[PDB]
Amino acid sequence: NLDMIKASYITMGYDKNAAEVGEIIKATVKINKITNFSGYQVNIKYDPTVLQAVNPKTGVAYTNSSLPTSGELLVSEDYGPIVQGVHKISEGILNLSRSYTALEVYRASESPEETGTLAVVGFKVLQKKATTVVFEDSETMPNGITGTTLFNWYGNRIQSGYFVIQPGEINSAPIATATPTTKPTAFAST
Repeated sequence: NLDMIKASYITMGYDKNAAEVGEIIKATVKINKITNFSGYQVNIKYDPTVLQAVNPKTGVAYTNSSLPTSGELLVSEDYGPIVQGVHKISEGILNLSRSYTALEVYRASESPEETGTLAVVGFKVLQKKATTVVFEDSETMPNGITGTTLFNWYGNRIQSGYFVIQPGEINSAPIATATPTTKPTAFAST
């Protein structure tokens, strides 16, 4: 199956791949086996005219300085995680970064965090239309691997050994052939 694999990687999961206007999909970022991982930065693209980015708890729409919702990793108090977001929501662009900060302490623990969610962002369907959400490079992340930078408990960019898996698509996947056959059009004239 999809995600029935053994590699190292970052991806984004959806809570559901179909949604009606006004409802919200939970977009979760998660990594798989990233050795001695300790922090992330990512950059994401969506159709702003088709999706509105909101908090998944509060349903309040993001400001282009909004914090992502935390996943399982990078939320241990011991190691001093610190987070921040910076976006151009006008342009359907999001940049998020969270990282432990007491790395020596982290290293002492001799138990690294390598698999599991990282951040959670919510998208309110404006329009019932095929869109995609993708990690994509930015000028502000020259060293980025497809929108994505990752670190380890030394403070060193992990620049080899994993790849980036785009989340897929949202809504319309017609492809079918059922039975809706009448002519009930409205609409106006005179």
